Amino acid sequence: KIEEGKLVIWINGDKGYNGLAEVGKKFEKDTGIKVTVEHPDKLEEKFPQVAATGDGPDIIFWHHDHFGGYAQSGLLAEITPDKAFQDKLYPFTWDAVRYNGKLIAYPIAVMALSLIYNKDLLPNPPKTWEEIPALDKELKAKGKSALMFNLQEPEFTWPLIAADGGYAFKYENGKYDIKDVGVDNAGAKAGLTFLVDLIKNKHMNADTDYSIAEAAFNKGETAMTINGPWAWSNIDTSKVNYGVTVLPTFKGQPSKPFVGVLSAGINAASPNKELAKEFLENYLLTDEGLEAVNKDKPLGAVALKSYEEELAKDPRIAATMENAQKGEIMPNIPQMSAFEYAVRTAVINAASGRQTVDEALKDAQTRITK
Repeated sequence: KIEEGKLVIWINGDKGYNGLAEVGKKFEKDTGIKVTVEHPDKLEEKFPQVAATGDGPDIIFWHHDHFGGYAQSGLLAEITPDKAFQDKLYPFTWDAVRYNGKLIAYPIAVMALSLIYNKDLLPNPPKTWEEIPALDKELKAKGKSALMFNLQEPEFTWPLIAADGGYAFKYENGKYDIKDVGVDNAGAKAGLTFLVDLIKNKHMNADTDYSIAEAAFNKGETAMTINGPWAWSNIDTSKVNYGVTVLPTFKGQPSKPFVGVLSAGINAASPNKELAKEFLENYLLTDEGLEAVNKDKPLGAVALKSYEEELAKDPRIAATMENAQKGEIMPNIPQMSAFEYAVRTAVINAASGRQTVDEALKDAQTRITK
């Protein structure tokens, strides 16, 4: 069993744990309650094992894409933030922490791909995908390419595919319809066709992966790339004069990247559910709380409006949130793994020529709906 009278928190060591501990001292100072933070290896794997025997931490911090499986095994307690507290965070973040209609976690930070460009090569990045082909011809006359990004993982191409209508699973009334998949509709085919055309016209090469794109970009060979916050440090050291901005639109509609939400859940077996709620709502999810974490280590875009507005003075963090607000929340249901294999394959086959956009997406849809 979990000891009553105190709080034990688990969070990955790459996050600001000393910060959370700092909020913990504040909490103890205030209430006299002890708060201890631990960061075990493979904690996201350990949690379901120890929580299943009625043990583990009171609170667990991790990307929401793992909370669906946790809730599915009843490993998380239903949280009870009232309407006023909920209105303190961007509305879209709450959709990432709902399990079959029930809120099962507090969103903390938001992640999503943005458009990264070389300010020297491109003082004014393109507002649309449509204008990239001609921009590439212009730049190639100077021995540079317009854009390069990972074409081997679905996360990087989906923003364009979803712009005109593609989606993973229909989400309405707080829930997903596992039977409504939009992988082979006109919107998706339009986006993939445009991606394929770029390749066909030699603006991009179907073989470009993550390593190749970063190399080209950090080396000043290509004017733009698509990647998340986790890639910035590597660019900082390349000394490239880079900027981060909203993704290009397609057919007048915003690209829609998948959004990841760092969340804090309460162990279903925790006898300290009330202390956890007090800690999370009134200590961590405040400007002072988040300020303590961020300082120890960067949080990036946060879900708390008031503090997000402060961090947003950094155009890169503001861009992450803009792209996230226009993005598609990453579904946490089990079928999402089928979508990721099916779509990775379709994109690679359409890109290589092994399949037409029509056939590749037709087979993916069928695969995901089975």
